[PDB]
Amino acid sequence: SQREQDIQMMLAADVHLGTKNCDFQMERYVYKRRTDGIYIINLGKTWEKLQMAARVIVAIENPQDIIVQSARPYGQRAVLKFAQYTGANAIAGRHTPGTFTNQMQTSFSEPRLLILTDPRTDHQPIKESALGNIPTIAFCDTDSPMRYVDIGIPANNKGKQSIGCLFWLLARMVLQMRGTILPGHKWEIMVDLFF
Amino acid sequence: GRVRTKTVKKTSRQVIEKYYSRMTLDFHTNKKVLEEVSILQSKRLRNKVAGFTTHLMRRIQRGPVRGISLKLQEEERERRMDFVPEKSALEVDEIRVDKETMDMLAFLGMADLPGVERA
Amino acid sequence: TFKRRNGGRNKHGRGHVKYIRCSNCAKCCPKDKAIKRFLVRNIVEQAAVRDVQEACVHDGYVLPKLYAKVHHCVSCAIHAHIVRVRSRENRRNREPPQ
Amino acid sequence: VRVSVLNDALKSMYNAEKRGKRQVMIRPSSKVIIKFLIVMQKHGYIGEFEYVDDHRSGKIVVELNGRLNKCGVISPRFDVGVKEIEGWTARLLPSRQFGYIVLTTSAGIMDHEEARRKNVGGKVLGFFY
Amino acid sequence: MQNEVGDMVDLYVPRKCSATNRIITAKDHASVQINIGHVDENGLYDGRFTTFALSGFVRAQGDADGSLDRLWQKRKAEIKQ
Amino acid sequence: MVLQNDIDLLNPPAELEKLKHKKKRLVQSPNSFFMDVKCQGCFNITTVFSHSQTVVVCPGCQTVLCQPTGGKARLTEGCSFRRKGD
RNA sequence: GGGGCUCGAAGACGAUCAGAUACCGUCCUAGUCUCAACCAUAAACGAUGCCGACCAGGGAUCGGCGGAUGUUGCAGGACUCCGCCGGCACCUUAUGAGAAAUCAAAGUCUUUGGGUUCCGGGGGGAGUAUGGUCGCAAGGCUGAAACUUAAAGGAAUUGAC
Ligand SMILES: [K+]
Ligand SMILES: [Mg+2]
Ligand SMILES: [Mg+2]
Ligand SMILES: [Mg+2]
Ligand SMILES: [Mg+2]
Ligand SMILES: [Mg+2]
Ligand SMILES: [Mg+2]
Repeated sequence: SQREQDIQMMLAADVHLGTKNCDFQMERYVYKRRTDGIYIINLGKTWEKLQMAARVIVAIENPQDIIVQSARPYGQRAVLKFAQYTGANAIAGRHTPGTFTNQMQTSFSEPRLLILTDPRTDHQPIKESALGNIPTIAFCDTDSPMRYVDIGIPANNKGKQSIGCLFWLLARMVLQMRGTILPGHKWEIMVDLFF
Repeated sequence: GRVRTKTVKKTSRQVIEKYYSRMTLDFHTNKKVLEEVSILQSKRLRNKVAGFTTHLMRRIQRGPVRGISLKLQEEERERRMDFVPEKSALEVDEIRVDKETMDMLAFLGMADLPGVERA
Repeated sequence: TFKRRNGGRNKHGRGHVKYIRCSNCAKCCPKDKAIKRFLVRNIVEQAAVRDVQEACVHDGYVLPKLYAKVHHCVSCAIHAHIVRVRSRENRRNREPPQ
Repeated sequence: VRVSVLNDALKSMYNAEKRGKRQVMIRPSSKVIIKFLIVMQKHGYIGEFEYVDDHRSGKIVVELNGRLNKCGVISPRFDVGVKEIEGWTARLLPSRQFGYIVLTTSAGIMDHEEARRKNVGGKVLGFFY
Repeated sequence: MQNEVGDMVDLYVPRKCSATNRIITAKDHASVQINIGHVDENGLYDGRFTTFALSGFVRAQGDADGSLDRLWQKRKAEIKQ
Repeated sequence: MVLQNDIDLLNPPAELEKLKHKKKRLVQSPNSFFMDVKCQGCFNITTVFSHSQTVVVCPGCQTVLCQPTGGKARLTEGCSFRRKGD
């Protein structure tokens, strides 16, 4: 939709809050810091960063080899959907090592794209995707390494509202780009927020 | 000692996974069902399996465990899709904006958003 | 083979540091190298405090503390279980226990 | 102390090039540095570069295009005639197909192929390929 | 590269990273390739895309995201957005 | 802040060089200035250096203006400060 | 020359021990302290010469300075936040190096060249012989050869203890 609605929604979802510090990356994404030390990461850049991520992910027309991963047990609900709204697969919680490199493993599945809730939590799939030419997209926050993730959306991954609202917004614009959502409104009222 | 071999643990888990419909709480009913729903050679191995299954029914009658699956709450689906309120949890008015975020909305954003607040 | 980055002591930016004497064997050890502890204890322990409470003339007498900074050489500290031998990866862990 | 500003310039440029930087800063500047950079740019190994006047010694901001593998000075500036160029080519260069040696001949600062063209010799400044 | 006839002599021509221009080795398993699709004025994916390649070095550095973002901002100008 | 790959060394931001060391700026510039200190009374035209080192006086009562310190000269509370520039 | 508390090479005695000129006890001499002169060595160690440039991030700390800030039984001082220069260090990670331990320098090295001083050439003989030279002496600086030998050594690995 219009950027104003999404911006005000992530303002409602408190996606602009940062942490006490930042790494030497993401200063291209922060706006400044509050007197308490928190960061106010500029949602404006986040909007078209996730928009370009959406442009990236509707480009392969075979959504089967798109695993969404979430090691933290707080955004599992959001990753549970976004896998039947689109055709992507989604592994939640535990990621057995070898699923991207061990071709004798029962869960061997090499993707064309990886979507990750937070580079800090599930770093193991990042390091394993480094051995298979797997492009990676993650919702990095401040204090999150850029070590191998290739497209990083500057959002919050520690909030009930941030995750969920952000995932739904991404999926909404992806379906819009695919053409299924002809100009209209939301039919996916917030369900991914934690119980 | 009284710890259970991986074979009896596994077979108890499988029989509960595929035959939770009729199997009951009493040990003797569990063994008289096991003797025909599966082929166990040693009678005392069958007794161990039946007692273990009874113990896990005691475990599960209070809540779900990490072992079994199918009908994936314990017996019936549709647990969380029903948690959809008639109004979204995300409000749009007077939405949690502070001084530095006000300075942001003075930046590229629109300072006259519907949810702007002086907090 | 260098077991430790700091050499087992805490010297940087200086050349000399006066020694102390181990409280058990009276062996001269550099002040920064010696294992130093600060122990603070009641003069009388729990089995004794009960019997000294009523024996005290007035109830307003708070029981006195005692404070002692003790220094141990490496040999005495290891033999007295003040500091144990740790694994190679846990050696770098400088976090105090609890 | 700073005994050869050309070495500092070339080393900083090479270090920035290895790290994938798109711009590099060189301080202090000098005419010989400018001539070396001009030769490198003419042969198509770097791009734009601008000299900034700080009223004392000047700086250079150079734009990299990723085409430069190595570049470095030779110290001390040995004297080479026209007949010795081949030998130095066999030492400082990967292969006879490409690469360049920079000479400060009395006709100016040039590469070794141009020196052979003009049949002139001189001292060796550095090399780049 | 080029023979005196004027024909190819090497087996293949490699890819080079779109950020640092250094080439991509046949055994570079951290090197990736992203196709960014384009949309129409309404916002419909039209089936054409712009292709970028990133070598393992730039990825392992952690500058892959910044380099790709800069490349996209620069490239979208010619082909609109 | 990936690295200088996003910024331009030729045209760096105009505020980041307000904080770097004076020698380390793109072009070296002084951090000081000259100010015409105005006393409470008349004789308000005296010009003093910001990082002054001598205890200047005034023709009227010698009206001690500034004390030299490790940095900017300590102007008195009674003396008003305004700056002159190029 | 003075001083001479304590401690304590040498020495004596007790104890242990197959033996104990040692470890354990006690008494102690030179010494330990100081003044005027000599010596010139240490695991004198960061086992890492000095000067210069560049190349990742982070927080803490010491000295100085610039700015903001709002409290002190009191402009300034104490405290909080940001930044710059200089220093002692520390943490994470190589895309670097290395035989490795490990190192943000021990990196920018067969894609080898910024300047300069000292210094090594398998292990012993040996820092020995002799000469020279400084010192009251103990000793210091410089410093071989005959002969002998196939290993000596560094880092890490698995066992055994
Ligand atoms: K110690
Ligand atoms: Mg040892
Ligand atoms: Mg010092
Ligand atoms: Mg010393
Ligand atoms: Mg010596
Ligand atoms: Mg300070
Ligand atoms: Mg030898």
